[PDB]
Amino acid sequence: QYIPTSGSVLANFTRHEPTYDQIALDAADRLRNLMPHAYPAAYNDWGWLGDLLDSAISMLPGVGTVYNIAKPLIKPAWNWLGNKVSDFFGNPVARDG
Amino acid sequence: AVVTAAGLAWLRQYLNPMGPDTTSVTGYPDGSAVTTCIADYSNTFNVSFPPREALYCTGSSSSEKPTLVDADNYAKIDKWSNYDITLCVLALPMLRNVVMLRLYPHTPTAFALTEQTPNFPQRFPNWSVYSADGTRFNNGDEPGYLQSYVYLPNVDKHLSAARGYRLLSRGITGIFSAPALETQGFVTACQYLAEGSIQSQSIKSDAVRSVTVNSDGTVKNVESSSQTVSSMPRYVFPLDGDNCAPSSLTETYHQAYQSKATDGFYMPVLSSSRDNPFHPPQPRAIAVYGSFLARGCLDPVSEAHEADGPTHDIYRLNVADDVAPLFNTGVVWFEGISPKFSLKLKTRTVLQYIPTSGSVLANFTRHEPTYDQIALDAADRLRNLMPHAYPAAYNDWGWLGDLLDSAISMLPGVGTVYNIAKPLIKPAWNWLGNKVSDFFGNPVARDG
Amino acid sequence: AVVTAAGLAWLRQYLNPMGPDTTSVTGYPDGSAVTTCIADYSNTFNVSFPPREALYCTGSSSSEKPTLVDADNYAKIDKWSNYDITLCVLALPMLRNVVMLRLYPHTPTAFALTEQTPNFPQRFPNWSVYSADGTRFNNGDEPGYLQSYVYLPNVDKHLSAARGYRLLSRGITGIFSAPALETQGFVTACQYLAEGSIQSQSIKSDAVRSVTVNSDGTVKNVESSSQTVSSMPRYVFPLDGDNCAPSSLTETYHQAYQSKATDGFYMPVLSSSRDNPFHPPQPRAIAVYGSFLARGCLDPVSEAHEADGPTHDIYRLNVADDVAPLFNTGVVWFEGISPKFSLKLKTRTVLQYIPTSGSVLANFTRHEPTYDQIALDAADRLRNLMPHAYPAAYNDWGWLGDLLDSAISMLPGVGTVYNIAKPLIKPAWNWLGNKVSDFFGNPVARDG
Amino acid sequence: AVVTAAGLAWLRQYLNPMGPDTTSVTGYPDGSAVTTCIADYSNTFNVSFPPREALYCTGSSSSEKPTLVDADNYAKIDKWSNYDITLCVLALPMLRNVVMLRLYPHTPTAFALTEQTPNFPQRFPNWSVYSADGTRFNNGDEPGYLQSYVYLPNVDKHLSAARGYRLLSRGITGIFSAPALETQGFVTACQYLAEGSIQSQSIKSDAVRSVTVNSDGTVKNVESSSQTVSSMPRYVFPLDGDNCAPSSLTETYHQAYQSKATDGFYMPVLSSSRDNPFHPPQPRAIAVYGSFLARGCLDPVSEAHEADGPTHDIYRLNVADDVAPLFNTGVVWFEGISPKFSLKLKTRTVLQYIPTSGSVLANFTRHEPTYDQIALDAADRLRNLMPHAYPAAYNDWGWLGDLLDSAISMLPGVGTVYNIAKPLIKPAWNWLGNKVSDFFGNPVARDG
Repeated sequence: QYIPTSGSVLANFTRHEPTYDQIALDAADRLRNLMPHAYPAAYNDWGWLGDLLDSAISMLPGVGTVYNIAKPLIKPAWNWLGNKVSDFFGNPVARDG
Repeated sequence: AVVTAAGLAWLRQYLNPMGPDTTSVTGYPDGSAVTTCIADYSNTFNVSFPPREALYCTGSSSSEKPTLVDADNYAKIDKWSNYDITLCVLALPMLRNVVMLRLYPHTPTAFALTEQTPNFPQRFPNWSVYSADGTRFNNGDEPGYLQSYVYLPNVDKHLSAARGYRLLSRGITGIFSAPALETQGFVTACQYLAEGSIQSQSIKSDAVRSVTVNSDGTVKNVESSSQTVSSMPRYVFPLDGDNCAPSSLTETYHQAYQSKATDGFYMPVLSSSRDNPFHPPQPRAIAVYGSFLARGCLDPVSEAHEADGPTHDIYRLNVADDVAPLFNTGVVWFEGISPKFSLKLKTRTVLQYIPTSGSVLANFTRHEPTYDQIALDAADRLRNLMPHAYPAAYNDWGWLGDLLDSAISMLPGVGTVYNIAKPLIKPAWNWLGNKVSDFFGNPVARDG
Repeated sequence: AVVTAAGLAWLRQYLNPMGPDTTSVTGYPDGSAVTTCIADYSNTFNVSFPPREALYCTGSSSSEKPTLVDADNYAKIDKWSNYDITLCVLALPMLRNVVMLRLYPHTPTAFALTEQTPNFPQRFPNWSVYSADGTRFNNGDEPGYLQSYVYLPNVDKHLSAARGYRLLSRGITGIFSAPALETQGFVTACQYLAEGSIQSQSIKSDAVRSVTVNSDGTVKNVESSSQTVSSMPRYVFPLDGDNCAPSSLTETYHQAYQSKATDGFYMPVLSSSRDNPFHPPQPRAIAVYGSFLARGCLDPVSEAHEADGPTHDIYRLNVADDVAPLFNTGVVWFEGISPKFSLKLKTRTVLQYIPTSGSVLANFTRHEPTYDQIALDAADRLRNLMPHAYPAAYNDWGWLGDLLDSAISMLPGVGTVYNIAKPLIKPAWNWLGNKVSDFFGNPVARDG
Repeated sequence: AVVTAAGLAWLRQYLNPMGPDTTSVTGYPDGSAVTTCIADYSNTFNVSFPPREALYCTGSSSSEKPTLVDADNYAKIDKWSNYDITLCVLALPMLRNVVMLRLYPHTPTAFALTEQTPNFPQRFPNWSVYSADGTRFNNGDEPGYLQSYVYLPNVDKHLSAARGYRLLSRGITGIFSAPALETQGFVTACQYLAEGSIQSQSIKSDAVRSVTVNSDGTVKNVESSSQTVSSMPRYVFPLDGDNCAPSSLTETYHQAYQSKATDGFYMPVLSSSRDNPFHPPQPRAIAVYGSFLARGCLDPVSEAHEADGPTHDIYRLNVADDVAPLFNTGVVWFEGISPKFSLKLKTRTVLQYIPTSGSVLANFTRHEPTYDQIALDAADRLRNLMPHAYPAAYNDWGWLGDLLDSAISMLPGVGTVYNIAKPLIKPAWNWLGNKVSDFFGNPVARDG
């Protein structure tokens, strides 16, 4: 993100929509220590992300919770070498690439 | 079956480019499925009667020598400054050179152009003088008018680094001011489609017919090159110069805007087509169609006179640009205004790009292509209803958005979910007599 | 959601220009919101075998000397008058010069044109002779056919004083008569879109390669101007001349009209597009595309032979006009008719103008711009169903208006309020065998 | 209110030309009411690294002497064969010359073309060599790449004997094979509209300015023919050569296809317009727009420098053809593939003709003109959703026909009888990582 200076090129491409979300920041801070450092090159578009990992980590911050229980979170096993890979919720990850 | 938020936002920014509500830019709702970068250029210029240092000659004086400043012929232009003047602004669909300004001692009968290509056309802060007899001006002639181009350099820089472009919307605002007790004058504005095209004019090739008397190698070279050929291609605009006088425009177009000069103007330039395809950048020399003089083969003539048939004069502007096709040409006249006027021109041009790889535009990308047929149909329908211009301060129209757009949204086909929104009545945009009624009969009291 | 009265009136006048019901003229239903003047030109001409006083030569005889009358070569044309002749009428979309007439001794294999520009093309009462070998005719050659143009002068006068125009509808009627016991012959008619455009043909520039032997100033001017350049721009029509023979048209187009010569013809020329934008008047020289001879770069060739690639012959008509774009080209043949025939041509051309200020048209103004999307969609849909021509006396079709227009009006989208109007069946326009059925199966007994 | 069988068949053959289900050919659903003949051309070519006997020079060596084979410069091309190569295939909308093949030692930064017209462009089995410095190659230079054209002769023969034509559908399949342990490489494919037009480039006419010193007949012929004129008209394609590198296409277009080289490709070329009118055959020399160098009148300049304004380089291909307007241009790159590769190209081109009388096509006639507005609207809507290419073996898509066509068939307007067919979700065509999901979320396991 940039703050354009006056009369600069960036000034022609402006997003005037500043949003505020404390829950997202807290969730990112919490998830910092859980996410793996890297994945196989073809392992984009993780199924467990977004509404399972983000949700299941979203009630823990404080008690800022409206949905009681989303999904219990289990310790994943990212054993890419032996093909015995399990995601954050125990679902096996068959090699798709 | 209903309009989306993106379609409504595009409709707002296309019909009301300078409206305060329009803050974020949105792309054309056609689902182009390409990486696009939307650029919004807002520019402000303070035009007034130029001083002598900003005036340049267009005649053969500045032939190879660059622009020549006026030399003590400025007395005649001061004589202009004694009386009331006329100020024309012509917004052709050129991307660069958003408008062309012209200053006249008095209202002309037509929008004339010089048959000879002017030398060094000047950009806004500088002007270029043209003679009173409709020819280029050298020092020592009789000045007829001043002409200038309002240039946007960032548009040029970004158009260089783009594989395709398309103009999304354009608006021009004309906030007018003058000293107290000098607020006379009238303002007229009108848009109309002048569909230009790449054309060549018929020129005559110089011939070599020479029955020589050389000693022994007398070739007698009668090489009759007196044939009509085609000049270089140029983008020619069918701008009806002879019918661009303010009175003609007022009589012809019903949606033309008229008011007192102090009201200024606010012209949202509108497209004339329902589709807005991307086009590759291709600058080309611009020219304006004139009128033919010799009838030629318009009457039964010989084979030899077919060449000098009806040939329309082409007025070269000595300016190169790439135009936005199917966009209206705007023209506004300030007649009888004080010579000590001050016009604050504010232009907003928002247009979409397809960035080339490794270019600057690639760092500012909107990966959200939306599709909305209803919005496009509504814009096409509204094209013929909206006024050509408004007073400079008449932004943020109440009747827009959920009354005009809605009440025009069920008519397209029968793609209707809401039975009746609001009956639409013919508005009366009588800005001169203050009896202004909007699209739904609600009176418009002067808020500016 | 329903068609308006103005839309229906425009549909009637566009599909049935010469129908007796159509009395008042209506504009294009698009809500153009401009001051318009609608002009209706009805003209009648009595064509028959010309006398000698109306015949003129086209060859180099009339090069600078004006039109040369035929000198006792008229005996050959009387020899034509001994047997049965053929009469072609070709209605190009040109505004002036509504039709081109041609008289042949016998049916040609194609609609040929001369490679050399004819001298002084003649307007209707006068004809111009062309040789039998497909070249221009000088006195003392073998005459091949006669050609004439049917000119509308009021159209020219009004087009001069107009800022924009658009053709609304055009119809041509061919009431045929002949002496009793001489009513032989057949009539064929067909419309098809020949989308012309402004094009230039590739011509060769004459070069000056001169290794002179001058005393001391021997320039040795080898100025190789043998380059291919572009001729003057002309409006070129892709008229398939080689495929305009009557048999070819009958085989190709299903809606082509055929009948006995005594039935005459009535061709309402139809548009090929759903939109009819205004255009500025711009007369230009007309020409017709031919066929290429040298294949050139259609095969792997050297760089030098790229210039003589596939170059299509362009046949200059030595006639200037402005055309109505997207309007069909009509062509009708009277084959094997008596040489003592008499054709009463009746043309009706109604077209809209935008008057210029202080012009004559400004005194005749229709300030009523209407909008009707349903009518435009219905016309677009009906474009492919209507026959190309009818017998000369078959105006005022019963099935039109509230049966055909209605029964085609619910199909566009679903913009329908009346559930079922009338099922539409495929008509059989077998005018030759008298077994004619209309669009709804109702037989058409001969009323004329 | 519902799609017909003919409309569905046309939609299938237009979206999936090489699908096994498509067996019979169907015409364009517009009810043209003309006699038409539909021709389907299926061709197969086996492209691999050429031997020396198939290589020809393009420089001045083959100026008037026909194609010159390479003379022991083939050692450098063997040096190419030592490492991995790049293979581009460019499918312009030309009817003949279905694709252009190019072989590079390594991936270029752009799709360059030579400023000088090549000599004797070679058709597929033969190639033509171009130098590494972007110029034509003579024997003894440094070879840069090989170029070839894939020619369809039956198309030429049938186009000769046709009054009108229109391209119905076109598909190109690229089955790739290589020796085991040599299956490296990537394949990219992309379509985009490059709307060509008939244009002329501005050339300079050679002048004769000669102040002679002849004895008595000293004409002093200063005939300043140094004017800019227009070259011959050519069909010019705005192909963005500088932005045709694989990475640029991948970044720009969302529907671009990427995969491993072994997957091959299958590109159904799609139209860019909702209408497909017939056009008369008119072969013309093809050329590609380049980029301008001199800014010219893009800046305030003198009258003399208007001539050298922004003039875009035009690259002549020395190939003549008639193009299919409004059809996308396809481009596919095989990067880093083994030099011992083998590409089986399979092209299917189905197009409609209007036979001329007494021609061969007249013996093969389909007298069944159907009309289907829903199919045309559905194709127009689907234009922006379909991927640009698929793996070579991914024909017979399950999701097509009654799921994609149906689920897209109620959206056009409200012309709907079946309430809900199937919700449509955004597919993920991630062929590289094997995580491919169709238009309805159903995974696509690799079946080939």
